[PDB]
Amino acid sequence: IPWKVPGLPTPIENMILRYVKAKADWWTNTAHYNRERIRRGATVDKTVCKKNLGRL
Amino acid sequence: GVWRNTEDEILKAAVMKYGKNQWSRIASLLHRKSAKQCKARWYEWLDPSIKKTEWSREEEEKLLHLAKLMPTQWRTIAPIIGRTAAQCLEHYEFLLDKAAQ
Amino acid sequence: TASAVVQHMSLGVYGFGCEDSLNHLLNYVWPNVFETSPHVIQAVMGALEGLRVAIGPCRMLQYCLQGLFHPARKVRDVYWKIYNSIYIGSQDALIAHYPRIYNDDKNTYIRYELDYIL
Amino acid sequence: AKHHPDLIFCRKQAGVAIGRLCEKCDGKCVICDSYVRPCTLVRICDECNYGSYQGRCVICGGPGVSDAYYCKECTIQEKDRDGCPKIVNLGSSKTDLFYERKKYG
RNA sequence: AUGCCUUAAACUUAUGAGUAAGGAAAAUAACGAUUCGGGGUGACGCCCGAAGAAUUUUUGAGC
RNA sequence: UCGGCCUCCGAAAUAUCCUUUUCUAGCAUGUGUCAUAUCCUUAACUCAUUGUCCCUUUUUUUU
RNA sequence: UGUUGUAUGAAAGGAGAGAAGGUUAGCACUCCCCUUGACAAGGAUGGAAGAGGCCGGCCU
Ligand SMILES: [K+]
Ligand SMILES: [K+]
Ligand SMILES: [Mg+2]
Ligand SMILES: [Mg+2]
Ligand SMILES: [Mg+2]
Ligand SMILES: [Mg+2]
Ligand SMILES: [Zn+2]
Ligand SMILES: [Zn+2]
Ligand SMILES: [Zn+2]
Repeated sequence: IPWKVPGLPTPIENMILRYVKAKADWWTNTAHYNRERIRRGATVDKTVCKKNLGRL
Repeated sequence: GVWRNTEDEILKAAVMKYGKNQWSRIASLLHRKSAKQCKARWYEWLDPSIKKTEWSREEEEKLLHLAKLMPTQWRTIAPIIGRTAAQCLEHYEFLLDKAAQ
Repeated sequence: TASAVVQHMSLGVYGFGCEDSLNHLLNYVWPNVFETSPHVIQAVMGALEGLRVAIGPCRMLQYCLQGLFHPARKVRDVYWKIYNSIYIGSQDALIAHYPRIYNDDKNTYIRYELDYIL
Repeated sequence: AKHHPDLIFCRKQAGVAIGRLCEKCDGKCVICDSYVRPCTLVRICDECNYGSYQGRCVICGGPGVSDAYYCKECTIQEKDRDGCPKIVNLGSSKTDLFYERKKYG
């Protein structure tokens, strides 16, 4: 959903876009290698399969 | 099943308080309505941005042109005209009947 | 529901001298005789039939009297169907309680025997 | 019954037959339909205990299992003196229930 | 009235079949065709039928 | 020619806290109306039933 | 030539176990502990608080 906040100062908005992009990379890489572990059989935990399905 | 008067009133007020991402909280207020039916009723009919006015001449011309363009695709068409897809659909059929006479 | 309470409370205290409460409650029950809904209308009639056996046929006839010959059929038939209930339940006791109607030109209406003096 | 305006009492001259009530109707008053304070025994007219009907329920018509009484309030109002209190017509409610179950079942 | 995880839940927000009878709103249909007769009603409601040129001024009695 | 895997314990489930005694542990100090939905309500309202419909064809169990 | 130097558990009597509809899952931030050989894991997600300004109160 596109995020815009109309009043917000641009130092603050630049900082927020910076850190949201960092969290997005951490999230997406974790999705990437937990899928590999699920496919190879390395995980046996069912909650990590549920979380990966949700992220995917 | 069908929407009473008082149910629509509850649904408008509850969306005004709880917003548009909590349909499970809104379904708890109504009788025998699920969350999906509440959402569908809101976007179909009860949303204030839905315009229930008469059709302008411009809006009709865009309707006839876009219905020629992408036939039967009313969800794609409908935000370009700014009516609900059901509204767009029945008004198209109205004009087609009218041109038959 | 209050008329149902009056019906049942009326028949319980029969013979015990509680007639002032019951007559007081008749003053509230009685304007509801012009209701038209059947459930309410049969609860009111039940209350009056209970009250006839607790405060007597004389009071109940004194309530009906003025509307038995009233100009409107609406007031009249409701009043007549209260009278019939009093008449069926207590036909004999009403002999002492009827009013005095005067004689007109060709018919005599005074019950002269009761007017006898010893 | 008092709950059904279309039901109709027999009201003929009651006789020496004692009216009875089926298990469903046990303990209630035939006129005003109450559960409390039984005052007098119910008598039914000759025709209403004719033949096979001898001993059926007064109020509904099922196999009778105990004697029927009038309550105290119907005695004081002398409702016990109006006649045979046997109900002579099934009415709309009983008939509708039959066709509804039969449609379904 | 605290941040996060798969909106935390890939959990649920149930309530049978009928009988008889009421109350309240939403919605919706009309406004002045006058009087007379008949229907109806306590009374109305309501209903059925019927129908700027002429004596004191500016369109002349003047010739 | 031969070829021989393992064996079990507790926790994440029946809370927690306060008051008075009991047991023990550990300490520390001291020059209105027509025509339509709906909502609310009323009546100890009911939860199927088996009770000869035998009527009908020129139709009738044979010494 | 005494006394408040404290705590645990139990019994009896009371209170009752997070989630802006119901039923619940958890992981933490601070400081208060308990089980534990713990740099692990549990103890209801262990329990308890959590916006700003002025002097428990007042204002947004
Ligand atoms: K913690
Ligand atoms: K929990
Ligand atoms: Mg746990
Ligand atoms: Mg855990
Ligand atoms: Mg923990
Ligand atoms: Mg738990
Ligand atoms: Zn019975
Ligand atoms: Zn009775
Ligand atoms: Zn009979």
